[PDB]
Amino acid sequence: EPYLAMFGQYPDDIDGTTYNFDRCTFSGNESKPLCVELDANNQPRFPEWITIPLVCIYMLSTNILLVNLLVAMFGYTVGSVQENNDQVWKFQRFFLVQEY
Amino acid sequence: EPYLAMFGQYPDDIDGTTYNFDRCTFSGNESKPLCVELDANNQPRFPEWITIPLVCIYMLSTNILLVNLLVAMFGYTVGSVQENNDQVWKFQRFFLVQEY
Ligand SMILES: CC(C)CCC[C@@H](C)[C@H]1CC[C@H]2[C@@H]3CC=C4C[C@@H](OC(=O)CCC(=O)O)CC[C@]4(C)[C@H]3CC[C@]12C
Ligand SMILES: CC(C)CCC[C@@H](C)[C@H]1CC[C@H]2[C@@H]3CC=C4C[C@@H](OC(=O)CCC(=O)O)CC[C@]4(C)[C@H]3CC[C@]12C
Repeated sequence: EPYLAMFGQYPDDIDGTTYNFDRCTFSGNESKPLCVELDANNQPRFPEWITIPLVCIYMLSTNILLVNLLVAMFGYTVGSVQENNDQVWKFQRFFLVQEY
Repeated sequence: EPYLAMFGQYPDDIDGTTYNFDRCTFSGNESKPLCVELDANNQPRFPEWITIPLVCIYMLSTNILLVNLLVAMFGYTVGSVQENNDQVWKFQRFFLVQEY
C-alpha cells in the first residue's frame, strides 16, 4: 500500500471520516484488511493529527522529494558519460559485426 | 485539500454540477465539510466562471510550473556540487573508519 502511493494512491479511505462500513473485518476473515482499533464509543482510535501529516510527509518525500531527485541524478549521468558511451557503443559495435 | 491537489486531486466534486446529495451538512454535524452557500432557488451560489479557472491556474502552477521547476533546481545542484561532494564524502569517510 505505500508502494502504490508513489504512483498516486494517498491513503484512499483509511485516514479519517471513512468509517467501518466496508473494507474491513474485525475478525480475520475475509481477505479484507482488518479494521481500525476502536473504543467503547466505537470510534476510530488513531489520533488523525498524526496519521494525516505522516502520509502527507511520505507523499511529499517519495512522490516529489525522491522521484524528481532521480531525474537530476539521471540528468548528471547523461551529462557525464555521454562522450564515453560513444566509445563504448563503438566498442561493442565490433562484436555485433563479428557475429556473422 | 489543496495539498492533495499537488499529487492529483483537482477539486473532485465541489467545482460544479455536483449538488448537495451527500458530502455536506448545512449544519456543522457530522464531520463532513459543510455545504455550498445557497439561494431562494437552492442553487449553488459560487459563480463557476471564477472557481473553475482558479483551480485550473492552481493545478497548473503547483503541479507543473512548480514541481518541474524543482527538477531544474535539483538538476543544477548535481551539476554544481558533484566534484565538491567527492571531497566531502572522502572527508567524512575518515570518521566512519575512525569509529573502530
Ligand atoms: C508545510 C506544508 C507544505 C505541509 C502541509 C501540512 C498539512 C498537510 C497538514 C499539517 C497539519 C495537518 C492538520 C493537523 C491536525 C487536524 C485535525 C484533525 O482532527 C482532529 O484531530 C480533531 C481534534 C479536535 O479538534 O478536537 C483532522 C486533520 C487536521 C485538520 C490536519 C489537516 C492537514 C494538515 C494541515
Ligand atoms: C490557457 C489554457 C492553458 C488554460 C485553460 C483555461 C480553462 C481551463 C478555463 C478558462 C475559462 C473557463 C470556462 C469559463 C466559464 C465557463 C462557464 C461556466 O458556467 C457558467 O458560469 C454559466 C454562465 C452562463 O452561461 O449563463 C462553467 C465553466 C466554464 C465552461 C469554464 C470552463 C474552463 C475554462 C475554459
